[PDB]
Amino acid sequence: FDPAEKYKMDHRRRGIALIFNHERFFWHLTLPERRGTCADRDNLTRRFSDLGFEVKCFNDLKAEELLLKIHEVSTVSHADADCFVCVFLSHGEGNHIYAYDAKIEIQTLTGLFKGDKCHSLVGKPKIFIIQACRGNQHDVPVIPLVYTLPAGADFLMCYSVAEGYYSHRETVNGSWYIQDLCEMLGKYGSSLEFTELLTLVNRKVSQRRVDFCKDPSAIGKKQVPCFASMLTKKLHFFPKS
Amino acid sequence: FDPAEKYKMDHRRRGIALIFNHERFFWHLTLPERRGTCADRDNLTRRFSDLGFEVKCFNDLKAEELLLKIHEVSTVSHADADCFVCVFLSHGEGNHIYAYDAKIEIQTLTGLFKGDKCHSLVGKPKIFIIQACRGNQHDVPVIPLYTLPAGADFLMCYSVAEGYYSHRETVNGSWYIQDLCEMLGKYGSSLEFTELLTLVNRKVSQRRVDFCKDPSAIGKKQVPCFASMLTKKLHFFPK
Amino acid sequence: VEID
Amino acid sequence: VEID
Ligand SMILES: [Mg+2]
Repeated sequence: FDPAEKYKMDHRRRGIALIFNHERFFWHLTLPERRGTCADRDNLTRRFSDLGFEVKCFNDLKAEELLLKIHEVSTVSHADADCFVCVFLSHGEGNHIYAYDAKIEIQTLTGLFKGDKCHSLVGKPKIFIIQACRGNQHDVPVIPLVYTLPAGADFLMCYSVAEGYYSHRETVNGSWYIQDLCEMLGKYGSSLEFTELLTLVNRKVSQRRVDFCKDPSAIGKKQVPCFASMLTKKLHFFPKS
Repeated sequence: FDPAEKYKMDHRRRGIALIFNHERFFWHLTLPERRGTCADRDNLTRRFSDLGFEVKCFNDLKAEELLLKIHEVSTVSHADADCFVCVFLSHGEGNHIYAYDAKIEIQTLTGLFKGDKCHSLVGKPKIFIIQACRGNQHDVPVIPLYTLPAGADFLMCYSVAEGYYSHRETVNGSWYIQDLCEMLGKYGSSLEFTELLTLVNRKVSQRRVDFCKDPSAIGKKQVPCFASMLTKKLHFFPK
Repeated sequence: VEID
Repeated sequence: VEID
């Protein structure tokens, strides 16, 4: 048993990174526009491309369209890929995100990549990154003082914020979380173990605060991200040969 | 910005580790006894004691009693502690675990330790470990081809991913606690804690239901899942 | 082996 | 800063 064991990332391709970018919504949902989400989209495209990913992006897909795209990707062979990345940039609440016209439960999307549903990703990291609100709590600032495999294994769920909370987005620079994630990917993405990198992102985002707000009660509010690992090995994105 | 920053673990005390150990349940909940759970309790007690924790166990508490005890602990000062650990060994489903007589939502327990509610743990790891089922799915085997947020610095360590059954051997204890304890014994005092939990993920993922009265359940599986809101590297070097 |  |  080797504590240092890493996923094998020596396939022909790094893999696909999908980005679902949601800026506007069907009017009946009365959801505010997400100005600045395009900065996130571009930032992620740059940083994930630099790590070898084939980045694909889609703007404001309706739920039916999004579900179709996601099904298609879970159906193609990932046999010659190291891993799979899927990013959602949208509104959300509870355990769901919004497509243009309706909410989708996040489990509906991840389920399509479980081992029995997607054989060609078995044993490979399946990474989901979600920038979206997760409820209506606004975090407050405080100060100190050989074997078979489970079909559920090797997922990494990376959320911009802990369960139940608002997540923050700058209208020009993009979201707090995606900015900090991309900064870390840019500097450390090709060397640092990815959960270590996500931990640095937790620290970066935790340092931010709402500096100005039309609602004075929101001034100084906070956000801590949260990632869930079902990974079984160390994960790196060393430059591919 | 230091990419290698570690939590300060040089306080007078490591901290408290609570273990809520549930073997039997009020008859009307129609829950089976959990043989092997006191083995988990003793195993954890040994490993966490070895890492410097002050371990306190409570057995088959009713919900009211459990809530009282957790509130009590969240109220006492942890100023001179490195961190706090809280373990639940029980049945569960959805987002709850069972006390003797009733379910408790996990968020009810963790909320008491958020930064605004427990000032003396602000900036310190708050580690929850939950051995319990989380739904009615039985995983199948496959083969390969600055201020701080009040929500920060939690680490939620689940024996299994969301929605799934978790497994317990009637003599040796649960898969997850056995493997967690084995890894604590070997690596607890040296490796980064999330790195160690990842090893646990691999260990548990290697296990399978080798024998079962229900033939359909033979070979079924389990992957654990940990959620980190940690902001630094976490080590338990000898104090 | 039992189910939790 | 806006809320998501
Ligand atoms: Mg302030």
